[PDB]
Amino acid sequence: GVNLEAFSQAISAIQALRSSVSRVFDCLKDGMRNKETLEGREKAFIANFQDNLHSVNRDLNELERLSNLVGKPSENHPLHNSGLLSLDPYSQLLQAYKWSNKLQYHAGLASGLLNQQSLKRSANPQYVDDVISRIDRMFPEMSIHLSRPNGTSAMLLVTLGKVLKVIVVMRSLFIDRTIVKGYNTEDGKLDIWSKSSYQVFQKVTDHATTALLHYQLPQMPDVVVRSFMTWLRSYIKLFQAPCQRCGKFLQDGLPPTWRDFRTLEA
Amino acid sequence: DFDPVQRYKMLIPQLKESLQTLMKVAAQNLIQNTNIDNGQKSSDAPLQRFDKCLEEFYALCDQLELCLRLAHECLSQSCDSAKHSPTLVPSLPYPQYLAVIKAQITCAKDIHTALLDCANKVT
Amino acid sequence: EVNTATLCRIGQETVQDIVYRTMEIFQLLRNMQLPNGVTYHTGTYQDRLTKLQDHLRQLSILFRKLRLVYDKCNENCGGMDPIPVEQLIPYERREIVEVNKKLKQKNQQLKQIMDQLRNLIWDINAMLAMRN
Amino acid sequence: RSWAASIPTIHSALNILLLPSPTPGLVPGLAGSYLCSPLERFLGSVIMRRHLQRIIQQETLQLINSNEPGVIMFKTDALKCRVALSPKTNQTLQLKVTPEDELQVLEKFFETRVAGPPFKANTLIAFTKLLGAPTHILRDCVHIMKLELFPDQLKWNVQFCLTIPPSAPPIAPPGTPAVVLKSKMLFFLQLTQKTVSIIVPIIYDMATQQANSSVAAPMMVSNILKRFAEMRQGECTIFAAVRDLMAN
Repeated sequence: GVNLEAFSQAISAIQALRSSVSRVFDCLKDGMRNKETLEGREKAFIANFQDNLHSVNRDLNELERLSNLVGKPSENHPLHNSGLLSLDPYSQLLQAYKWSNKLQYHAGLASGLLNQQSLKRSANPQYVDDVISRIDRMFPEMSIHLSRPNGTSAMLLVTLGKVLKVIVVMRSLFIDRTIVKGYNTEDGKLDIWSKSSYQVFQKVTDHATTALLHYQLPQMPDVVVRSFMTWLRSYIKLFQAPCQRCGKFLQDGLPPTWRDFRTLEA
Repeated sequence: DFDPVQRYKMLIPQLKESLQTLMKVAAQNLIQNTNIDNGQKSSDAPLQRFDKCLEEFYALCDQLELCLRLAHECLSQSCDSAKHSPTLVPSLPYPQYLAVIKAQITCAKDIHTALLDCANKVT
Repeated sequence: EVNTATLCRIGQETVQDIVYRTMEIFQLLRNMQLPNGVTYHTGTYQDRLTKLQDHLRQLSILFRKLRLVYDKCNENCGGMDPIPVEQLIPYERREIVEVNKKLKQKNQQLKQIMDQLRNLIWDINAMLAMRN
Repeated sequence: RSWAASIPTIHSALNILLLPSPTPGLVPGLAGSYLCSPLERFLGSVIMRRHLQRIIQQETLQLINSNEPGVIMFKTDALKCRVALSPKTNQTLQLKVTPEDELQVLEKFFETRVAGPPFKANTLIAFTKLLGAPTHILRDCVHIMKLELFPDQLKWNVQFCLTIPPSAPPIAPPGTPAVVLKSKMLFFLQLTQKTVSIIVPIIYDMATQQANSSVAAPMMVSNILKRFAEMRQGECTIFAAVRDLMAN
């Protein structure tokens, strides 16, 4: 429901229109303080009209208009007002909603800025792994599956849009030893280790290994595998290469910083 | 029964035209005042009050602001209800929903009291 | 039984743990959704409630120990109180050194033992490479 | 004058008129649940006044004008349904011709608790329904004495006058039953709630209520109606004993 942001923007716009009206009528209530060469400050008056032209910005709200026109009479809210009149203590529900949203955003910002850790070091479960894999499989166009043909370690494969499927061996976490193979795969009777490529997919595997060694966290493997899955899914397009042309080399793929760009650019 | 979007759509052109009219009458009052003060009397005609113009402008502005704020509040209420409760109303048993809301309120109050005792122990 | 340098190191580790526990309590508060959301009615709810209760009790004990070690460091100012070597930073022990040498020798022996063990482990991994 | 003009306040007295407190002036202590604000109380009172005057002049009989607007002229003789000096006191003891004695004060306090903190305008339609002296002289008196007069689950007071109230489970919700001066008198006396809650269907077949819990409550109601010698009026005290004990 991003229309709330649009309505807040419209409120800010109309408040700015009122403020600009007040400001221009106040400026008209004063003359040239000290010009001594030309009363060019009257041009600021015209500039004030530009702020009044910002009223047309409120007309932009007509594009954001038609945000809500439905039934759903306030979404299951009325309990005491439209219900038991004696049930007056209702608003506690809305208070709790606001409290929870505030706590959520507060803790989110706190965790986001707490990246500057201060802990030096630490000095003085296959079912869980399969469950984490299945939970990560919950994203669209990211059909993954595992079989564990050899060993107690995890053998996971991912196929997003093309025949560029990737295999990643895990040890219940921090899945290292990545191998991407475009257009064949599981030869013999299980996953293979051919690692054949077109001198570019091998580079992609190198990038994946670099990320795995880079996105390795000291604990909490959930966030680790989540960042891993997002980093891999970011390859769904492979069609744009900023900071250079589209043919800087054999192929231009390296989104390590949440944005794809031309390869060989570190 | 008018809608917030409908009232906004019918108020915006009234607001614009009232702004135009008040600015025109303000310019007329200004040129009349200057002609009577700076130069000789030429605008031998009574002007307007000029106060009702911007007064009603600000009135319609306040009306628009508060109705848009009410609409925003309604959307926020719907969003928070959908987030804190599943969409089920006559489907869900109403007394069960009331009990679930009461338990949610009690749980939030307990979390708040725990954090408050934590802060007090920090003191 | 002075253990003063170890006490200062323990205080540093304790404030580091306080910071890490602050990070942890924030990371566990951010994922505290509505009670009757889907299924976490009271089980995981009360579970994390008790978890944060233990968190705050441990943090209070840690603050107690921090106050105690700070008071101990303050009262430790006995003899050579000024000690201006802070701004003047530069620009028997035999028995302890011998015990350290013997410990390092035993550590080198155990290191060779671990080297043999990991060689055998790599060999076993090689065998498994031959597996079907 | 008939209009305010820039009245000043000096100090935290503004916070006194603010800071919604559950103390409605004298605070009789008989009721009071929500923290009402003095400004909110004033505004709710005056808007209830305007609405009730509009409805009085709309359908029913009205009264002449005076300093404080009073259109509370009852059937025979009574007028106390408004708190004129709401910040000072709700002082209105007009008259009475039949207990509907102390029963007039009971009905007045009931209307006050119905208005109270204006969570809605249901109090308007509720007081509007208060137009039939029969079946509401002693029966309504007992209903008021049980509502908020500290009587002896355990007969929990339950009443409602909402527009399609979703609180009670919908079984056969009619259009708007307020009062019917006919054979099949429609009179939604109040709601029904004990410890859970249920609807309370009632249709006085005066030549009363002639209409899970809904599997046993209406059966017991009809059985008590057949044996109508339980201790004119439809069900004044028998309904209370049913809602206290038979509601199990």
